Amino acid sequence: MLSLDYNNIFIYELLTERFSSENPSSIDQVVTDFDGVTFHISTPEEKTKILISLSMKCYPELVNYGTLDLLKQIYGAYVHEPEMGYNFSILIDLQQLPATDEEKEQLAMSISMLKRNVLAAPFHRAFTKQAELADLARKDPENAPMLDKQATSQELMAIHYRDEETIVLWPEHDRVTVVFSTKFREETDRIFGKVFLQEFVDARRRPAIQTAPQVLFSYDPPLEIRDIQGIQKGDDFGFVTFVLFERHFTPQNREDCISHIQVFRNTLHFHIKASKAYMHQRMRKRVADFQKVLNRAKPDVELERKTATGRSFVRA
Amino acid sequence: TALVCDNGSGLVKAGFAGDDAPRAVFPSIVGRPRHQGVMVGMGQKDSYVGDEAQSKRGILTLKYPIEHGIITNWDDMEKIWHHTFYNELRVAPEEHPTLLTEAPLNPKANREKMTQIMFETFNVPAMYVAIQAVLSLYASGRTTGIVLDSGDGVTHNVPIYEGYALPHAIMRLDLAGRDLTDYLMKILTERGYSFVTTAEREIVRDIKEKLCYVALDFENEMATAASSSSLEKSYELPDGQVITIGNERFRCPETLFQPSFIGMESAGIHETTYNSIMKCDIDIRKDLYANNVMSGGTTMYPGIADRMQKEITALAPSTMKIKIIAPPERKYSVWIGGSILASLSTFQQMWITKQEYDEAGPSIVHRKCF
Ligand SMILES: Nc1ncnc2c1ncn2[C@@H]1O[C@H](COP(=O)(O)OP(=O)(O)O)[C@@H](O)[C@H]1O
Ligand SMILES: [Mg+2]
Repeated sequence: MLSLDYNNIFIYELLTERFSSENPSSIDQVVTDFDGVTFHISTPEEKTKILISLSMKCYPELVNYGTLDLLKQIYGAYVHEPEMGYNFSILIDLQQLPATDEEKEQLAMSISMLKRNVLAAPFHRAFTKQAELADLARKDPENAPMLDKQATSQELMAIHYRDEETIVLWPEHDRVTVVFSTKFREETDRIFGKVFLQEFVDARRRPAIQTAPQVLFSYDPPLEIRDIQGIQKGDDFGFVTFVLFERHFTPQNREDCISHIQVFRNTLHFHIKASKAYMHQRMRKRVADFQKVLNRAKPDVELERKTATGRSFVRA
Repeated sequence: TALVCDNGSGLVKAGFAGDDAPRAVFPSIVGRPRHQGVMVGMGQKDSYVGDEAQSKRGILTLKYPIEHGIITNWDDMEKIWHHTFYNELRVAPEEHPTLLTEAPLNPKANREKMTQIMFETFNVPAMYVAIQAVLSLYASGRTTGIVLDSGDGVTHNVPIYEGYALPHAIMRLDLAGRDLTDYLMKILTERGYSFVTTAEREIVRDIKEKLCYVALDFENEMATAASSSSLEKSYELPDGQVITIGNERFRCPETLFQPSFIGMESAGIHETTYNSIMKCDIDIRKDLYANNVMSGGTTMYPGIADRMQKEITALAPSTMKIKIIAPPERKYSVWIGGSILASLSTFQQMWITKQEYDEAGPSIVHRKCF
């Protein structure tokens, strides 16, 4: 794969099966995800009713940024009391499904998309508040610099979403900026990750992708994040900044932009792994070139004729 | 009525005397098509002027017939004045007297040919040609001040006290919006954005007008741009491809404060206003420091009145207050001052009359314009 899926593939396939199934069997399935996230899928009272529950170490921060309001808006009547050891939960009853295969499919998709929906609330808070600041700056363009300066501190979201990544973001009247305070702790991934983070920033300087968010990189923090608690300028973090401008979160594009920015460091981590398989095929191709330099030391002798199983042959 | 025309190096402002704003504002441009032309009957035209040249610019060589405040192509200026009266303002110049407008320390022949074309081509009943910056005093309701005027072609300073100008203290600087547009093309190239044609010159002029501003402290904004995420701005080109710029937004206008950015050996606009005040008589300087008028479109950058108030209070003594008079209307204040002067009830003896020209030739202008 060149790109990661945004949704949990197991939850999508399992719900696409059970929403079609003539005879649902029971399930009891803990399922891992990226960034230390985990799901429990089960039928805890009837084979008819599936409980899907999410566990996520940053969920208490995400609730401060309007997450429960967005999850109630997305999942509606299916929202359920949290399961013990899990932060959020949804109950789907297999006799209560939508009347069409296409509504069933987009519900199986919506429930598989749950990790990126819980994590989308700080981005929707930034996009909707940028629209307020945009309207105020359109009212008085000479007051806008002070609105942007106060929103840079009063409307900043930080999410410590895993112990080696902090995502920091804020609205200003024409943009959302998001900074990945980013690190690789495994030493070969830190070495290959320096090449990946360098070529990522240099790619944005080429003519072909000027349509993309502005990207910046350093390894001290961007000025407006230097005093956010848990950011630290000597602690081997690099800081990838994306400036999303109004064109990157236009109404036709908000949800794809959110899905795609959250998976940034996951695509980089995955491709640092997949680059090793590429280097290994690059290596064994020129092991096969060096074979031909040793084969010229073999003196030329005809081998006896052999059948496909290696048994000796007696003709010609 | 009289008519008021401000013959801008970049932008014509034209209208009736006694109106509160120009009727016509349009590019001081003539466009000639540079490609072959292949569809007969489809309304091809041999040259284009103003907004029509600006609108069709992709197939055109655009030329400005005024540069550094002097007319360098008189044939194209006859086209711009013809377009001004007949196409844009909808008037016969045969029956309306015209206030024209001119920069200080121009060539004498610029004044002469400008009066000659008005009488011998446009047949005007009478005309005048006012110094561009003393009109900007009239617009502000004021008889004392030093005015910085910076349009597209020139920056100039005139000190005036109780309605009397100090002509030895007048000084001119061949650096304004044109040179800032050329330097923005120069420094957009280092982000990878090559703009080369005289049509792309107008795209960079629009990037300058939309994105540029002046730093209150240049080295502090250069340090802020080293963590650039707040100063980066995107702009979309006519083709829908985009550029993103950071320190180019304030490095461009800083050429007004540091002309050495374009290799020019001259004082910046702050030091040139101070040098013009210090050329004046000692007891008038207090009232000029208090009355620094800003005018013309190159004074429209965000932050420029604050940067000017700062950098003059750093040159001047602390014993008197300095304030910058930068109205929101200041793009048109030269034309507004001409609308006042051409309607003002004691000005009607000061016109150069057609018979008064016919008696003397175009040298008549020097003995009554200034
Ligand atoms: N908002 C602005 N910000 C910066 N530069 C401006 C702005 N508006 C206009 N300009 C500059 O001012 C020039 C026109 O100013 P103007 O006073 O009309 O000059 P001129 O009379 O000499 O033609 C433009 O061509 C451009 O360089
Ligand atoms: Mg001008």
